[PDB]
Parts: sequence; structure tokens; C-alpha cells
Amino acid sequence: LVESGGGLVQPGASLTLTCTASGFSFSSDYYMCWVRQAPGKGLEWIACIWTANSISYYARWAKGRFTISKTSSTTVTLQMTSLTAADTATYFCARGGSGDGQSLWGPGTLVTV
Amino acid sequence: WVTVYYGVPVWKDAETTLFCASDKHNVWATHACVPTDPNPQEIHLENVTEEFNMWKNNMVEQMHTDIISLWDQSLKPCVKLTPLCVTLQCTNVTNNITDDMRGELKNCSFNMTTELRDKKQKVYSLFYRLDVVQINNKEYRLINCNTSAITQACPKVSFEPIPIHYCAPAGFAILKCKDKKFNGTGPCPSVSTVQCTHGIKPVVSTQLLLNGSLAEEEVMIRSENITNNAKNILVQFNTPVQINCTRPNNNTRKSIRIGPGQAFYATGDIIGDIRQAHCNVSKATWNETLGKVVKQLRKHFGNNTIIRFANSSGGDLEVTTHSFNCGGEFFYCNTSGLFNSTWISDSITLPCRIKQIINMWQRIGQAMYAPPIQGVIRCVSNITGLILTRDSTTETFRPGGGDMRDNWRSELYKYKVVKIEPLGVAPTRCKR
Amino acid sequence: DIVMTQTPASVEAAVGGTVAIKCQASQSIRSYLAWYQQKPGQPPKLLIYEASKLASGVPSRFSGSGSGTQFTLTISGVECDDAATYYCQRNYDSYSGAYYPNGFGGGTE
Amino acid sequence: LGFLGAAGSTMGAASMTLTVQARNLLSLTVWGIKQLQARVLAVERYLRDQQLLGIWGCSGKLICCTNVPWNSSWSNRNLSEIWDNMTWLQWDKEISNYTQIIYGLLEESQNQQEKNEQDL
Amino acid sequence: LGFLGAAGSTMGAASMTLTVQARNLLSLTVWGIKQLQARVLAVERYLRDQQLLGIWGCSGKLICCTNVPWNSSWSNRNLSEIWDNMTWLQWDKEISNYTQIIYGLLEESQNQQEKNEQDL
Amino acid sequence: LGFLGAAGSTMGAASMTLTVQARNLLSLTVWGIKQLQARVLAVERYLRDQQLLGIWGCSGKLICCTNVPWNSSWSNRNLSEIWDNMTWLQWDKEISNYTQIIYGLLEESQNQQEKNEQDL
Ligand SMILES: *[C@@H]1O[C@H](CO)[C@@H](O[C@@H]2O[C@H](CO)[C@@H](O[C@@H]3O[C@H](CO)[C@@H](O)[C@H](O[C@H]4O[C@H](CO)[C@@H](O)[C@H](O)[C@@H]4O)[C@@H]3O)[C@H](O)[C@H]2NC(C)=O)[C@H](O)[C@H]1NC(C)=O
Ligand SMILES: *[C@@H]1O[C@H](CO)[C@@H](O[C@@H]2O[C@H](CO)[C@@H](O)[C@H](O)[C@H]2NC(C)=O)[C@H](O)[C@H]1NC(C)=O
Ligand SMILES: *[C@@H]1O[C@H](CO)[C@@H](O[C@@H]2O[C@H](CO)[C@@H](O)[C@H](O)[C@H]2NC(C)=O)[C@H](O)[C@H]1NC(C)=O
Ligand SMILES: *[C@@H]1O[C@H](CO)[C@@H](O[C@@H]2O[C@H](CO)[C@@H](O)[C@H](O)[C@H]2NC(C)=O)[C@H](O)[C@H]1NC(C)=O
Ligand SMILES: *[C@@H]1O[C@H](CO)[C@@H](O[C@@H]2O[C@H](CO)[C@@H](O)[C@H](O)[C@H]2NC(C)=O)[C@H](O)[C@H]1NC(C)=O
Ligand SMILES: *[C@@H]1O[C@H](CO)[C@@H](O[C@@H]2O[C@H](CO)[C@@H](O)[C@H](O)[C@H]2NC(C)=O)[C@H](O)[C@H]1NC(C)=O
Ligand SMILES: *[C@@H]1O[C@H](CO)[C@@H](O)[C@H](O)[C@H]1NC(C)=O
Ligand SMILES: *[C@@H]1O[C@H](CO)[C@@H](O)[C@H](O)[C@H]1NC(C)=O
Ligand SMILES: *[C@@H]1O[C@H](CO)[C@@H](O)[C@H](O)[C@H]1NC(C)=O
Ligand SMILES: *[C@@H]1O[C@H](CO)[C@@H](O)[C@H](O)[C@H]1NC(C)=O
Ligand SMILES: *[C@@H]1O[C@H](CO)[C@@H](O)[C@H](O)[C@H]1NC(C)=O
Ligand SMILES: *[C@@H]1O[C@H](CO)[C@@H](O)[C@H](O)[C@H]1NC(C)=O
Ligand SMILES: *[C@@H]1O[C@H](CO)[C@@H](O)[C@H](O)[C@H]1NC(C)=O
Ligand SMILES: *[C@@H]1O[C@H](CO)[C@@H](O)[C@H](O)[C@H]1NC(C)=O
Ligand SMILES: *[C@@H]1O[C@H](CO)[C@@H](O)[C@H](O)[C@H]1NC(C)=O
Ligand SMILES: *[C@@H]1O[C@H](CO)[C@@H](O)[C@H](O)[C@H]1NC(C)=O
Ligand SMILES: *[C@@H]1O[C@H](CO)[C@@H](O)[C@H](O)[C@H]1NC(C)=O
Repeated sequence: LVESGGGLVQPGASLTLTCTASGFSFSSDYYMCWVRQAPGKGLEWIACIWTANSISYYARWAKGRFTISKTSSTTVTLQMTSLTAADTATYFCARGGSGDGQSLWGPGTLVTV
Repeated sequence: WVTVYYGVPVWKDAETTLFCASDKHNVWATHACVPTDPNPQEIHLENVTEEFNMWKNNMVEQMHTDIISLWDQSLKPCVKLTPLCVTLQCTNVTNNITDDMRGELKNCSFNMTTELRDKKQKVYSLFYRLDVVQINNKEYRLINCNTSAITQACPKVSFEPIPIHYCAPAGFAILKCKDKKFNGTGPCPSVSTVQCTHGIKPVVSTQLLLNGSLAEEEVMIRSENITNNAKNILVQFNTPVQINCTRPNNNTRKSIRIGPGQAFYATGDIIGDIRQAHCNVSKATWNETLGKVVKQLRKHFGNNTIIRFANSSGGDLEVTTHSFNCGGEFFYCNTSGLFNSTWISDSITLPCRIKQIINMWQRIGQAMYAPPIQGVIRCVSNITGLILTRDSTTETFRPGGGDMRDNWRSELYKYKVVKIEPLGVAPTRCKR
Repeated sequence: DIVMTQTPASVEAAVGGTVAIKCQASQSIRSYLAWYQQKPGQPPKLLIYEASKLASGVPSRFSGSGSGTQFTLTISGVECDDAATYYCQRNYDSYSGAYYPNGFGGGTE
Repeated sequence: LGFLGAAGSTMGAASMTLTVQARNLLSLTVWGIKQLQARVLAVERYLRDQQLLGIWGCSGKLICCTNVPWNSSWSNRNLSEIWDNMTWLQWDKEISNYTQIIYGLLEESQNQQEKNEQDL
Repeated sequence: LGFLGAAGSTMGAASMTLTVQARNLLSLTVWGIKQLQARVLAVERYLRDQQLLGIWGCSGKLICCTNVPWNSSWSNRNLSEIWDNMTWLQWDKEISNYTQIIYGLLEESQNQQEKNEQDL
Repeated sequence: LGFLGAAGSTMGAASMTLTVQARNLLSLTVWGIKQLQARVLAVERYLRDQQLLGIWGCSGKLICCTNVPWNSSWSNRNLSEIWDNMTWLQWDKEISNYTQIIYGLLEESQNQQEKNEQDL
């Protein structure tokens, strides 16, 4: 898949990232998941949304700050609010499915607060 | 050393009597059902497992006998149509029809009893072809004259489904499993406890399952035994497929007194042209949904297995067509327009027939006469699943269906009834 | 809710030698552990799914097994293309009943 | 935790939820007559459990201690293992086949102490 | 001896079978509806006896001793004769007509001792 | 005075009639089926009250004292005023909206004292 968005914002800012399908469409049997990795850290999970019925799951730490949604047959977005310096990280999207991990990963985006 | 504890959180499998909760004298007497507990609390159970078996679940048997008993009680205090089983003299309806309806409706005249015992009247009404049998213009009988009694359904009692919740009595609890990969049997770890289930709509249908619950994680395919060709396969969609059905003719109705205090509702004439009843399904939605079922269905056969949906197997209409109950009418639709593909590596229109004399439970017993309904019927509904049966590189599946103690089986698969046993003992280091 | 700890931190071996990385959990995640390989500058590559199955594109040197709360990733021999950290991902949510890729433990080379 | 919330918990820890389960044990058409069956059943089961506690001298308590010795043949385990590393569902299965033995001992042992009050 | 096995036995000896009788006191066609009548009746009778024991301060016991004096006018016999040379059926007949007297005394005497706990 | 004879009486004085009210709480044609409804209802209500007294550690008593402190916010009155210059109907109205608070406190406070017997 491919990804876009990112940039430098100041604390208190919101930023929306967008990921899109390439060579595929959002048929029912996929999850679009977002993960984060700060420059000195390992992988962190944020949220997943199931294509059929737009069903989402969130990390407790992300609750109330990170909203995940499907906007089209090819596009999934992540809306982040109340951003702080601690949220500076590489953000990634990847596609998974039931019972497994994400197998398709895009190059990530860079968000600096 | 022995300490006796009371209130210990353990249970055994058990069968008990369930009662309903819910929420104009409809067919299931829902006004006689207790009120629901608003915002009931669901309690998740951590670090537990349990085993389930949807094919041995006695909740299905209770729903089966509750619905039948209610059906019969509701039709009991209604006018009998015995005086109507007479020789009919019939001709074809030809004045304003399309070709597809030629021969579908008949205009029948007959000699019927008036409120006075010693007087008779000449009346006529229209009937659908499927309810009329030729004896030898031409003489006819109603289809059930040599088999059963015909009772007219009461015009004030509606049939649309109303959610019914099943509640356990105190001392019992219902275990609901959330495991979204559960195939109907064996261990199902995500267990939570409720006192009463969500509502289930008592929809009666064949081949296609309408207005049920949806799957989420994947399309679920469940059967008692995959390799046993004598068993049905229940397929649960994770997305609805929308259909739109219509009468479409503008009907009128008239009352005939057939004795003191009693009347028969006859089909009157038709306003405007006579056209064939039909159902439409979105084509693209059906095309994509069926492909999802195939991808998942193949997991039990192999990646080199070809899946074909052939056509309906043949037999009586009740088991070959899509039996659909809507608007107070009984439809028998032709599904060969849907199940027509082979999978290797606009709208669809389904012509549909209408019957007024209904043997609802596939038994010989009292038959119901559906009174005519005036105006035009328009139905909108969700296909939530389907029933398939299976017949060396190609597997063939067919709509099959027709079984009772099915359909509801796709709603109750998530629940088990258990009995709470508060007493138990254990050793410790105390004495009196 | 989710506990995942990778324990053999900072393990390395010479080419031709072998390594193993293991994770523990406080909740059973039977057959739902995924392993990933992350080379610097890259998104993680899926290696192993459902505890023991290899993902397409994964070399035969990768293997692993486990059940319950105890799982291990093994390398049959170092080929100098192991310059990555590895991660443990949980693919089962005990509260929702869903099986989606929520939660990581990890960071060992 | 809520009703049966402790079902998967350690036997020792679960003793503090005994109140929660006890609290929830007591309560001519198709949906009509079933309610007399539902209510009569709930009452009879409630009362049978209370009757046994009464007979054994445990009336009014969620936890009661008696003087019947533990026969190790019923379960050859120590106390640390059952109270800290086992749940009640597991324990119930392990000694389910001795239930009738324990109950007979518990009731006889109560009557034997009632005669001892003949002296007060 | 079994249920009512002691019915013909000496009143004293029969006190050791009180457990046996207590244990057996609690539980739209022709053979259908009679079962709601059978079960409701069994429950009401069980509960009325428990209610009286509760009121008199005898809850949880097969044998309870109270502070009501014996009025010899009810039966001019000594203890040796009734406990060793009489059965319970005979005793019940002899003092059956004072049952309501004894019961009124037993309940008043309990409330009189509840007020005495106002000081603790 | 008879059943509810003390209803208009001073709360303190009325405590001596608790026996009288407790004593009277327990028990296919038109006049037929109503009797199963009448009897089942009487039994369930009786048992629910007994169940609460059991849970709070008040089994077998018309009057029971517990260790839950009085929170003056429930009623800012002294004892002389409620026991001597008020009836039970009036008192029940005054604190009716705290019933669920008191009951939760009473049951938790009983289980907290059962664990304390682990040492005897
Ligand atoms: C699957 O679910 C859908 C959605 O609930 C369900 O479709 C609905 O069915 C009802 C009943 O047939 C429709 O309600 C009718 O609407 C018409 C038009 O306004 C009214 O004229 C009707 O009133 C007459 O009939 C009543 C019942 O006998 C009488 O009480 C009344 O006095 C009138 O004589 C009635 O209100 C409703 O409009 C549809 N909804 C949609 C979106 O079409 C569908 O039937 C379910 N599937 C199955 C198999 O049942
Ligand atoms: C069924 O047959 C009846 C009887 O022939 C038809 O009713 C007659 O219609 C004509 C007009 O075309 C009137 O002049 C007559 O008075 C009507 N007779 C009666 C008894 O009502 C009726 O139209 C036919 N129905 C259909 C659908 O063809
Ligand atoms: C057909 O399926 C749709 C989609 O699930 C149903 O619409 C949902 O209804 C629930 C309950 O009222 C709402 O919470 C959702 O927000 C609705 N979803 C959408 C997209 O509108 C619809 O009710 C179903 N039809 C029938 C007859 O069951
Ligand atoms: C499910 O099992 C886990 C252990 O696998 C329990 O976790 C322990 O909880 C106690 C407190 O009750 C802590 O002192 C331990 O340190 C925890 N163990 C570990 C490995 O972290 C968990 O509480 C159990 N769940 C329930 C509802 O009882
Ligand atoms: C029936 O009555 C006889 C006496 O006529 C009882 O026999 C006595 O039993 C006691 C032990 O309980 C012995 O100590 C006496 O010596 C026996 N008496 C004689 C004359 O032998 C007999 O037990 C009674 N039956 C029952 C069931 O109580
Ligand atoms: C009704 O109220 C009157 C007071 O207005 C009560 O009379 C008092 O009774 C007590 C004994 O219980 C005496 O000591 C007082 O001196 C009486 N007061 C007066 C002013 O004479 C009367 O008892 C109440 N009735 C009932 C049934 O409780
Ligand atoms: C009536 O229908 C029959 C078929 O059942 C057909 O043979 C006959 O010709 C039709 N009559 C008229 C007048 O159309
Ligand atoms: C009614 O009875 C008469 C008897 O003479 C018969 O000729 C006529 O055809 C009958 N009519 C109908 C509609 O059955
Ligand atoms: C008469 O009975 C036969 C079966 O013996 C059945 O096929 C036929 O349809 C029946 N006809 C009528 C009018 O009842
Ligand atoms: C359901 O899955 C279990 C394995 O977890 C398997 O043993 C069982 O046969 C499956 N049931 C069906 C109907 O396929
Ligand atoms: C079905 O589709 C046809 C067009 O192909 C349209 O004329 C008809 O009215 C539709 N029927 C329904 C019930 O939507
Ligand atoms: C059913 O009718 C509605 C209008 O009431 C229309 O929006 C919808 O597309 C139709 N569905 C199908 C399958 O034709
Ligand atoms: C629609 O059905 C045809 C077979 O008739 C199949 O080749 C095609 O792939 C299907 N389309 C979708 C979206 O599944
Ligand atoms: C499809 O099934 C129907 C009903 O059994 C049958 O009448 C029709 O001939 C079949 N069509 C084909 C092409 O097999
Ligand atoms: C369904 O339509 C086909 C024509 O495509 C016809 O041959 C078949 O007999 C019809 N099925 C039924 C049950 O009438
Ligand atoms: C099934 O598809 C074929 C074309 O492959 C078509 O000729 C046939 O009429 C279709 N059958 C039905 C019932 O629509
Ligand atoms: C049926 O025809 C009558 C003619 O008077 C008209 O008033 C009514 O609205 C029509 N109904 C429909 C559904 O078209």
C-alpha cells in the first residue's frame, strides 16, 4: 500500500494521516492498523479498524486522542488530536486479517510536534 | 478441617424452562411477555473456558415449540371456512393482464350460505391458481378439501416479527460466547454472562435467512459435519444484502357473511393492470457477497477445489423456492436467478408466486387462509445468510433448506444454559 | 489486560552460530503469536504467524513454536542478514473475542 | 467484579464474592403459565440449599467451619496448592464424587452436638 | 432406622433421628397441573414450621431449650415416665390441647429478651 | 393491639409489636388459578426479606444490631426525637432514599467479619 501526510506541528495541534490501497481495494477480509515507533523505541500499537462494518479497536493509552476511520473503498485515516512532544514518531499503516499479523506494510510517515 | 462455603461461583450444564421478555394483539402474544430489563448488565468472565454445541442446544427446541403453540393459539378464535368447500365454477381472468399472468388468476362463482340457514347467495371471488384444484366452464375445489380444515386468519392479528428475548429463572444463568471464530462446537474462551439474551426475531423462511444477526471477523460457515452430505451448511454473512419485493397489483377486498356473526374475506377485483409479483436484489452486492462465501468455503475443501452453486434441487414449492412471509402475504420466489455461478481458482429480478392457503408447519393439520390485503405491498429486507446443502475437482452446493428447527439455530448458537450450584466444601485449618 | 515480555535481551552470534528469542505472557494466547523482523529503516517484516507457520517470502532458517503463555523464535544459523530486532505480537483479544494484531512486546537482536 | 466475576479466579480470592452470588439466587397462555413454573423452581432450589446449611449448623453464614476431619483420600493435596493455584470450578470437579460422604458426615456431627446441650 | 423408623420408639431414643425426618420434609393436563399444587403445598408447609422456630429463637436447631416454665397442669407426670415409657405419638395426643398456649408463651418470651440487648 | 395496631404509635413503643406483624406475613377457573398466583407471591416476598436478614447477619432476630456507623447526612436528628416523637411511617418516608446505601453497607460489613473467623 502507500501512505501520505505528516509534518511539523506545535503542541496542542491536531494532525491527520492518510493511507491508501494500491493494487487492491477494501474488500471485507482486511484490517487496517496503525502502529507507532518513536526514534529510540520498539513497536507500539495504536488502533485497528475492520473493513466490514467499520469496527474499531483502540489502545487504552490512545483512547480519546486517536480516531481511526474508513472514508472510502481505498482510503483509511487516523485523526490525532491534542498532540504533544512525546508523540513525535514514525507512523506506519499495515494490512492484516483475522487470526494473523499485518503482512503488508507501507513506508511510514514522520510526525514531529 | 472441613469448611463449608455458600455462594461459590460454579455451575453445571442444565436444562430448564425459559420465559420471555419484550419491550396490539399480534400473533405471538407479545403483550403477555414480561417487560425487559433496560440496559441489562453483561459480565465478562476472566480466565474461564467453556464448551458449546449448537447442534445439541435445547434452546432451539423450546423456541420451536413456543412459536408453534403461539401460532395455533392465535388462530383458534377465528371464523372457520368450512362452508366454502363447495364445487366452484371458474373461468380465467383475462381482461387486463400481462402474458406472464395468463392463467395465474381464476374468477370463481359459487353457492354460499347466508346468515339465514334457509337462504343462499351467489357470490364470486378471485383465487390464485395454486390454491385451486380441477375436478374433471370447469369445476374446481380448494386445495385442502380432501385433507384438512381451513381457518381464516383473524384480520386484526399481524404477523411481522417482533423481537423476543429469552430469560433464565433465578438460579440459572446464560453463558454467551463472543469468540468470533467459533464454528458451533467445542471450546469457546470469550465467555460472558447475561441473565436474558438479546431479542431474536421469529422470522420464518427458507433458503435465504432474512433479518438475522451478522458475523463480523469473517463469513462464518457452520455445519454439524462438513463431510456428511446429509447435513445442512449454515452460512452467516458479515454484511447484509438488500432486497425489495412487491405485490405489485392494487387489490380490493369485500366481506361475505357466511353465517350469523361470521364473514369471509374475498379477493375483490383489481384496479389497473395485473402484473407478476417479484423481488429484486442488488446485483453487485450479491456478486461480491457470494465470492466471499466461496473463498471461505474453500478452506474446508482445498485451494484447488472448484465451487459451483448449480440450481434448486426440485420438489414441492415449500422446499424448492424461497418462502417469504411479508406484508401479510405468502410469497414463493424463484432463486435460480441467484444461485447460477461456477468459481474457479443493475439488479437481479426473481419472478415470484403467491398463495393464500398455507400449511405453515409442514404438517397435516389445520391450514390457514390468508385474507386478501388491499392496496399494494412493498417489502424491504436484509439477507443475513443462507442455507446450502452439498451433493472430483468440483463441489456442488444447492439452496436446499426447508428444515424447521433451523434459522433460529443461527441466532441461538451463541448461548448455553447453566445451573448455579452455590454449595461446596474444602479443607482448611479452623475448628469450632 | 495484555502482558507481553521478551526476555533474552541483547543476544547476538557469529555467522554460522545460532540464536533464539523468547516471549512470555500472563494470559494464554495459544497459537496466536506473530513474529516480526525489523531491519533499520524498514517497516517490520512478518516472519512467523500462528506460533509456527512461516509467512511467504520467509527463509527456511526461521522457525519457532509455543503454546499457552510460553513461545520461542529460533534461527537455524546466522547468515549475516539477521541485523534486526525482533518483536512479539498478540493476535487475540480475550475481552472482545476478536483476533486482530493488538499489542507488542519485543526489541531483542 | 459482578455475578460469577470470580469464576475464573483463585479459590482463596473468590471467597470475598460469596455475597454477590448468594444475593442473586432467589427470584393461561404460552408466556403465562411458564412463569409459575419459573417461580416455583427458583423457590424450591433456594430452599433446599438453605435446608442443608440449617441441618449442618451453618444457618446465617456464607462461611462456616465444622469439626469434621479431612480424609486425605478425598484429595491428596496440601492447602497451599488448592487455595492459591486452583479455581472453584476445578476443585468442584476433583472432589465431586465424595459430595454425599461429606454431607452425611456434616449432618451427623451436628446432631451429636445437640445432645451435648442437654447438660446446660 | 429410616424415615419415621422411630415412630414407635421411646421419646428419648427418638431424639437422635430428628435429622432423618427433617431431611425429608422439603420437596395443563390432569397429571400436569397437580404438580404445581403439590409443590406449592410442600413449600408453604415447610416455611411455616421454619417461621415459628425463627420467632421462638430456635433457628438453625433440631433441639432448642427455652426459659418458659412448665405448668404441671398441662401434664401431671414426671420426666422419667415421659422420656423412658412413652412414644411421641402418645405424648402428642396427651398435650395436644395446650399447643396454642405453649406457642404464645414461647414467642412472647423471645421478644422480651431482644429488648434486653438494647444495653449491648 | 393486633396487626398493625401500632402503626400510628411512637417508634420506640412499636418495637414490642414486631412479633405480631412478622407472624402474619406468611400465607383452572376464575377463582381457581388466582390462588396459585396468591400463594406464589406470598412465598416469594417472605423469602426475600429473610434472605436479606441472613446476608446481613440478622438471621433469627426481630431486632439486630450491627457495626455500621450512622452517617448524620442521612437524617440530622437526635435519638430522642426519632424514638419518642415520631411514628414508623414518618421515619420510613424521611430516609427512604438512602435504603440502598444502608443495605450495601450492611452486607459488606458482614463478609468482612467472616474472614476474621479464619483464625479460629
Ligand atoms: C425485515 O425488517 C423490515 C424493517 O422492519 C420489515 O419491513 C417493514 O414491514 C412493516 C410491516 O409489513 C411495514 O409497515 C407497514 O407500512 C405500510 C406503509 O406505510 C403501512 O400501510 C402498514 O400499515 C397497515 O398494516 C398494519 C399491520 O397489519 C396495520 O396495523 C395498519 O392499520 C395498516 O392496515 C404498515 O405500517 C414497514 O414499512 C416495512 N419497512 C420497510 C423499510 O419497508 C420486513 O418486513 C422484515 N422482513 C420480514 C420477512 O418480515
Ligand atoms: C368475474 O365475473 C363477474 C361476473 O360475470 C364479473 O362481474 C360483472 O362485470 C360486468 C361488467 O364487465 C357487470 O356489468 C356485471 O354486473 C358484473 N356481475 C357481477 C355479479 O358483479 C367480474 O368483473 C369478473 N372479474 C374478473 C377479474 O374478470
Ligand atoms: C440492514 O443492515 C443495516 C446495516 O447494518 C442496518 O442498519 C443499522 O441499524 C443499527 C440498529 O438500528 C444502527 O445502530 C446502525 O447505525 C445502522 N447502520 C447503518 C449503516 O445505517 C438495518 O437496520 C438492517 N435492516 C434490517 C431490516 O434489519
Ligand atoms: C488470571 O490469571 C493471571 C495469572 O496468569 C492472574 O494474574 C495475577 O494476579 C495477582 C493478583 O490477584 C498478582 O499478584 C499476580 O502477580 C498476577 N500474575 C501475573 C503473572 O502477573 C489474574 O489475576 C487472573 N484473573 C482473574 C480474574 O483472577
Ligand atoms: C418395642 O418395645 C420393646 C419392649 O417391649 C423394646 O425392647 C427394649 O429395647 C431396649 C433397647 O432400646 C432394651 O434395653 C430393653 O431391654 C428391651 N426390652 C425388652 C423387654 O427386651 C423395643 O426396642 C421396641 N422397638 C422399637 C423400634 O423401639
Ligand atoms: C396518640 O397520641 C397521643 C398523644 O397526643 C398518645 O397519648 C400519650 O400516651 C402515653 C402512653 O403511651 C402517655 O404517657 C402520654 O401522657 C399520652 N399523652 C397525652 C397528651 O395524654 C396516644 O397513646 C397515641 N395513640 C397510640 C395508639 O399510640
Ligand atoms: C385457462 O387456462 C388453461 C390452462 O390451465 C388454458 O388451457 C385455457 O385455454 C385458458 N382459457 C382461456 C379463456 O384463456
Ligand atoms: C347454484 O345452484 C343451481 C341449482 O339449480 C345451479 O344451477 C347453479 O349453477 C349453482 N351456481 C353456482 C355458482 O354454483
Ligand atoms: C385429493 O387428495 C390427493 C391425495 O390423495 C391430492 O393429491 C389432491 O391434491 C387432493 N385434492 C383436493 C381438492 O383436496
Ligand atoms: C471446530 O474446530 C475444532 C478445532 O478447534 C475441530 O476439532 C472441530 O471439528 C471443528 N468443527 C467443525 C464443525 O468443523
Ligand atoms: C426491479 O427492477 C426493474 C428494472 O429491471 C424495475 O422495473 C422494477 O420496478 C424493480 N422491482 C422492484 C420490486 O424493485
Ligand atoms: C429499495 O428501495 C429504496 C427506496 O425506498 C432504494 O433506495 C433501494 O436502492 C432499493 N433496493 C434495491 C435492492 O433495489
Ligand atoms: C461475479 O460473478 C462472475 C461469474 O459469473 C465472476 O467471474 C466475478 O468475479 C464475480 N464478481 C465479483 C466481484 O465477485
Ligand atoms: C432449475 O430448477 C427448477 C426447479 O427445480 C427446474 O424446474 C428447472 O428446470 C431447473 N433449470 C435448469 C437449467 O436446470
Ligand atoms: C425459474 O425460472 C426458470 C427460467 O429461467 C424456469 O425454467 C424454472 O422452472 C423456474 N423455477 C420455478 C421453481 O418455477
Ligand atoms: C445462468 O447463466 C447462463 C449464462 O452463463 C444463462 O444462459 C442462464 O439463463 C442463467 N440461468 C438463470 C436461471 O438465470
Ligand atoms: C388503488 O385504486 C384506488 C382507486 O380509487 C386509489 O384511491 C388507491 O390509492 C390505489 N392504491 C394504490 C396503492 O395505488
